[PDB]
Amino acid sequence: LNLDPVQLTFYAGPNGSQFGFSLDFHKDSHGRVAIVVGAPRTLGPSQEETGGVFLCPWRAEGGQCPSLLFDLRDETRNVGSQTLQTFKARQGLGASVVSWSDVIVACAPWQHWNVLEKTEEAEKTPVGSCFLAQPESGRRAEYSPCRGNTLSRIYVENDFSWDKRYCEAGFSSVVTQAGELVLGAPGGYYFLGLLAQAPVADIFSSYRPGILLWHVSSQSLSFDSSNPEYFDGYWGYSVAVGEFDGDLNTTEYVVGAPTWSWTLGAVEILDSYYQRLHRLRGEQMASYFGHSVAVTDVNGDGRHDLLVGAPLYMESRADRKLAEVGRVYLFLQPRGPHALGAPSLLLTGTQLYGRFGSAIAPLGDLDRDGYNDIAVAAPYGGPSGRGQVLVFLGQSEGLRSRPSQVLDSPFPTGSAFGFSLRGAVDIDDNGYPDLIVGAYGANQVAVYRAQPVVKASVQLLVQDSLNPAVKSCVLPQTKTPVSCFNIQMCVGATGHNIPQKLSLNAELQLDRQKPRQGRRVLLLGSQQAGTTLNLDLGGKHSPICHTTMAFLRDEADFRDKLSPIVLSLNVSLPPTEAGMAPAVVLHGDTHVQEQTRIVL
Amino acid sequence: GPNICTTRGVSSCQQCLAVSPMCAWCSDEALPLGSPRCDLKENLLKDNCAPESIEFPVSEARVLEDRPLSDKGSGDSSQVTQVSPQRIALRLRPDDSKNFSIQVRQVEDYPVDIYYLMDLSYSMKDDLWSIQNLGTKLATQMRKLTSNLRIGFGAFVDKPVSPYMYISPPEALENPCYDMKTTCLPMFGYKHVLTLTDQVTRFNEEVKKQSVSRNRDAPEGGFDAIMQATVCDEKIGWRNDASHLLVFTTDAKTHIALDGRLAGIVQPNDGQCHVGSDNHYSASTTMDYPSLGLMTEKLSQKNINLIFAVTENVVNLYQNYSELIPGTTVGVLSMDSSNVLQLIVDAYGKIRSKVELEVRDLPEELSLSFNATCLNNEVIPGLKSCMGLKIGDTVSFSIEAKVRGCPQEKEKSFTIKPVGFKDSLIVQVTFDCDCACQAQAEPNSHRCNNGNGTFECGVCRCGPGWLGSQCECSEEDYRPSQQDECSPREGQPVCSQRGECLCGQC
Ligand SMILES: *[C@@H]1O[C@H](CO)[C@@H](O[C@@H]2O[C@H](CO)[C@@H](O[C@@H]3O[C@H](CO)[C@@H](O)[C@H](O)[C@@H]3O)[C@H](O)[C@H]2NC(C)=O)[C@H](O)[C@H]1NC(C)=O
Ligand SMILES: *[C@@H]1O[C@H](CO)[C@@H](O[C@@H]2O[C@H](CO)[C@@H](O[C@@H]3O[C@H](CO)[C@@H](O)[C@H](O)[C@@H]3O)[C@H](O)[C@H]2NC(C)=O)[C@H](O)[C@H]1NC(C)=O
Ligand SMILES: *[C@@H]1O[C@H](CO)[C@@H](O)[C@H](O)[C@H]1NC(C)=O
Ligand SMILES: *[C@@H]1O[C@H](CO)[C@@H](O)[C@H](O)[C@H]1NC(C)=O
Ligand SMILES: [Ca+2]
Ligand SMILES: [Ca+2]
Ligand SMILES: [Ca+2]
Ligand SMILES: [Ca+2]
Ligand SMILES: [Ca+2]
Ligand SMILES: [Ca+2]
Ligand SMILES: [Mg+2]
Repeated sequence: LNLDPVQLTFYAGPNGSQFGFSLDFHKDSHGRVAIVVGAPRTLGPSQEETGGVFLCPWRAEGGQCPSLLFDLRDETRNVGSQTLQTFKARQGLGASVVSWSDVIVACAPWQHWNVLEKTEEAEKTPVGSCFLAQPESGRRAEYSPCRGNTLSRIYVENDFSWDKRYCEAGFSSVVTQAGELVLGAPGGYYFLGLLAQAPVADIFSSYRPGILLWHVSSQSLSFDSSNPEYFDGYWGYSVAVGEFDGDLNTTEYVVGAPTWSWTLGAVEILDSYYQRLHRLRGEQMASYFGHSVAVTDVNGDGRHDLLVGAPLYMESRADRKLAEVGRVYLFLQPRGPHALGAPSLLLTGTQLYGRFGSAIAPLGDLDRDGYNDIAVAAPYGGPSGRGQVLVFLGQSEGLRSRPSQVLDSPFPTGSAFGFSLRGAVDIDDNGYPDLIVGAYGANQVAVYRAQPVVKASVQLLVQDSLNPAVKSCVLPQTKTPVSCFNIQMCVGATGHNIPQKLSLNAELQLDRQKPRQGRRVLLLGSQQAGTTLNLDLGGKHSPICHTTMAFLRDEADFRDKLSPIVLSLNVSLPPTEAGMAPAVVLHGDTHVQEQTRIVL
Repeated sequence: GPNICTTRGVSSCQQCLAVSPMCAWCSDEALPLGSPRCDLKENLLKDNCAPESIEFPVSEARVLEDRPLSDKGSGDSSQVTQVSPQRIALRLRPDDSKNFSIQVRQVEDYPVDIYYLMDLSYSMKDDLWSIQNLGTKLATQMRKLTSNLRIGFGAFVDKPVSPYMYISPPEALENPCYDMKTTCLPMFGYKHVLTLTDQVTRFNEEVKKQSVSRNRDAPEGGFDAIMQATVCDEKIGWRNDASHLLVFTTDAKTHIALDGRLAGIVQPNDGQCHVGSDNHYSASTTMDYPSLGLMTEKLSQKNINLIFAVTENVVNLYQNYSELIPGTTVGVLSMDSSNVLQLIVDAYGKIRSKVELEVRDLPEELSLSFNATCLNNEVIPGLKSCMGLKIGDTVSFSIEAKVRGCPQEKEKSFTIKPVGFKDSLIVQVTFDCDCACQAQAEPNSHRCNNGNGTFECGVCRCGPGWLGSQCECSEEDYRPSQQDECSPREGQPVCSQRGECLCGQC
């Protein structure tokens, strides 16, 4: 609703680097907000697509960004008889970037690792690794919870029990408020799905450079399961945190398993000990229910609500009956702790193969109406199939079924505009949260700024002299005593950070149903039913008032006296759209109908 | 007089026919009052307003190409007709619906194209041994069902990329099954082995030179193979005048779209042909798996009936996939695929036992209704598919095309086609929302304030200034009327002080 689509800031990374795959807001100690953008295909020192992370300072014009340097060299340490090895080529450094406090966590889910021991080996498998970094102090640390020195032979004898070799940890990352980094490892436990959590403070204090295999003493990992429903479930594709069980001393994790129970998909909510509290089964097979998850309180009841994306959901159009559009499921948390049930809203995409629901970003209170808002993206949606981001506003009963705004891709086709979304952070400090959209196909990131919202207040006070029988008030040109009445109009503009230059135009209307020739009521200044006034409400908290003088014709003049007199007041922003973009969004009763009638 | 035709205004001929089909318009110069020149046809005729000038378009559905249904498809496959009529001309006036019929018959000796898409994973090493003589045995069994059979072979394991493929030590790339002390082939995404050929002995020769590979995860990249076998017509060798059977044999799960992110692949499948001159899927490591919707679209586009020849452990999974993909059936494959020959014959009979209609390029303002009529005379309404048929049956589907409002293109065409068949009914829609009087298109003439309004279809359509019967108001038309007709000539004020100047009349 507020996101300005004309004044866009374009941050560009190197070409063919997928700059914009993952993005997040970073706040310095000074409070300045910067954008950390993941570019998981940035060329390394040896012309290999290792990966990279860019820390973009906030500028109105945007442009190139400095690169947050990480260690991109393969490591080999001989500890005991074994030989630990890390392979960072094509590791995708930047496929998941999350910022907490002064720490930026950039993950490389596809970093390989092997343990050579004489002839035997542990197999070069994408264990996955995440690089933690403090840009203001230069402290670098790593967190690879799925590295192990167990040789392959042992896994075969154990039927691949606790096989964390294919974890791809960092696929999805999130940091809780207390500071616990929760990494998602969909390939853990032989592609069953894994979740690893460790405090950020303990990762930094335990990381020793040069040591490739180490254990963080305070970390905790999920449990392997023998239930066939979990097999190949990719449990950890998307991870989110929130409060879903009452007391706030414990945080709850929301894990997306898009292929749970034979590609059905599921989203499970668990406590800090990975004990499942509630599971939300998918609706359609191969719909990828759980590809994206988001936790935010949309209906403003104080209780977090869960949003699940199913980008490949196929709807029944009654003409094709299977159209791959995508769907987003909204679950409102009830009074009871374990009471989540059927989805409260089903937001379905409209463009074929648009992958609606591929990214859900809680925007906070975008319009500051008292209810939080979300933004769903279709990376290949829109009429031209170039990408769309749809903004949905919260309300008392959930979300609006209808998007309040649609953001079209400013980038060419195939840019995947909307693959990465991030909001609820005021990057320009204008009082309204903004949104950053990542298009890794074009290697660019678009920043959408939320302009202020003005709540209009129209009150037209008209004297009840609508009867013409008084015949007392006179006209300036000719006495002609007629029952004229004064027209006192007041307009009020309310809203946070409203500019002082706001000059609304109030369009008065008298006897609107009657034509201009048949206007029964006219002013005493111009004798024209209705007028336009450019009131300058900007900078004035008071509901600026002003009275005007209007007169009615004689009794015999209007043979259709019985007809009611329709008075209308319409207010709208000034026609300055060509000169500059609309600095505000007028919201509320723009037009009011003060309908009266002639009695005497 | 009665009916909305009279009550809903007059304006021009465009407005009154656009209300409801029954409404008629008189364009010739006749009684100024009486009929609002917008009533029904018989009311307008009652007022004698038709000097062969009554305008009343009627929705019609006339056929253009109506070759009769063929009885046997053995000879002259280019002249085998399975749908009649083949092309009709449909005229629809606004908010009107016309019904038409389409007979679909599946001929007996129609050519069959069977492409064997085999999962060459390690668990199907024994399956490859039971296929060595499938080509000879398939020709004998298909002999009684067709006189022109073509068979081909293709293989798939998965995307040759970690974590799907073992990458260590270097000897595990040229022999992925080194550690069970065996020799395998390097992992491949999809290799096209044999082009569809009638010489069934080539199938036996080409299938005994195949070898299995070894991947790591349970799911296999099979939907990638289905996409490439579907969209590579010139490579696989599909025939336009033949039934297209895609036998998809596997024993494990399948990778779907967005599962390629595990290997670092995010680029969606574009549905193009990426098989090169080396008969290998060259974009297997750079492009994501296809989704169900994209895979379904290409199957319908290429008229391919997909057969799931899956083992018992995944029969329920692929039975649920088949419910989302029209024209597909699932058979229970053996652990060594020893009954795949009987599976193909049963699936072909099962596939041909159901006729399902499919509409393409349908305008967004058109709504279709199908009343299926299967064997005997069961007119089951609301159904566009008949089930329980056999080879040689002749089903019929009454279709009703209704148009919301009136599209401005006035010329659209859509096609109604049975699933898996090239033959289709081409419907040409010709919307009729204008009259013959508008062809004259009379500009501002002397009858409308001496050149202040168009005299088309009798009623003078004219700008907001000059309104009224004779487009001469020059003001609003209500208080000033059009020609102060309220005051008859002179000496008579507002109709002798009875009717004032209102509604542009005395
Ligand atoms: C293919 O799809 C079918 C559904 O169309 C799957 O079967 C269904 O599986 C669910 C559990 O995942 C069953 O739900 C349970 O049913 C019992 C009995 O009604 C009920 O008491 C439980 O509360 C729960 O709802 C469901 O009944 C079952 N449907 C049928 C018809 O058996 C099937 O598993 C899928 N096959 C796959 C994914 O391979
Ligand atoms: C599919 O079959 C249905 C049912 O036969 C068709 O609709 C029905 O068509 C009949 C014949 O036009 C309609 O009959 C007439 O109904 C009016 C009242 O609505 C009555 O005054 C007439 O005397 C006559 O009985 C019938 O109403 C209608 N039913 C409905 C619910 O619309 C339908 O047209 C067929 N579709 C196709 C594609 O042929
Ligand atoms: C949460 O922890 C605080 C620590 O100050 C404690 O006072 C409070 O009682 C705790 N709430 C619980 C355990 O529900
Ligand atoms: C339309 O339906 C009516 C009533 O069943 C039938 O008489 C008529 O022949 C049908 N028209 C076509 C073209 O099917
Ligand atoms: Ca809690
Ligand atoms: Ca809530
Ligand atoms: Ca809001
Ligand atoms: Ca802002
Ligand atoms: Ca087997
Ligand atoms: Ca596999
Ligand atoms: Mg297998």
